[PDB]
Amino acid sequence: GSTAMATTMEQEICAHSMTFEECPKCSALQYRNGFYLLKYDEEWYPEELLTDGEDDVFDPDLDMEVVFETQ
Ligand SMILES: [Zn+2]
Repeated sequence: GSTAMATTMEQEICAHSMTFEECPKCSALQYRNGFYLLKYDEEWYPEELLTDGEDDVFDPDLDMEVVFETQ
């Protein structure tokens, strides 16, 4: 958090000691669109959200920290 930044961008790294676009909730914002279909992959209907019980637990199928090309 504000280590050696000042140039312009100050979100290149989320407060999670890592890239912002490399986080979940970060990608949950809907910054992806490989297939511009409002989605990419999934197989788990909406429900018990991320502790938000908002009703939407989109299964991160074919889209993880490795399952993004393999299986
Ligand atoms: Zn983040």
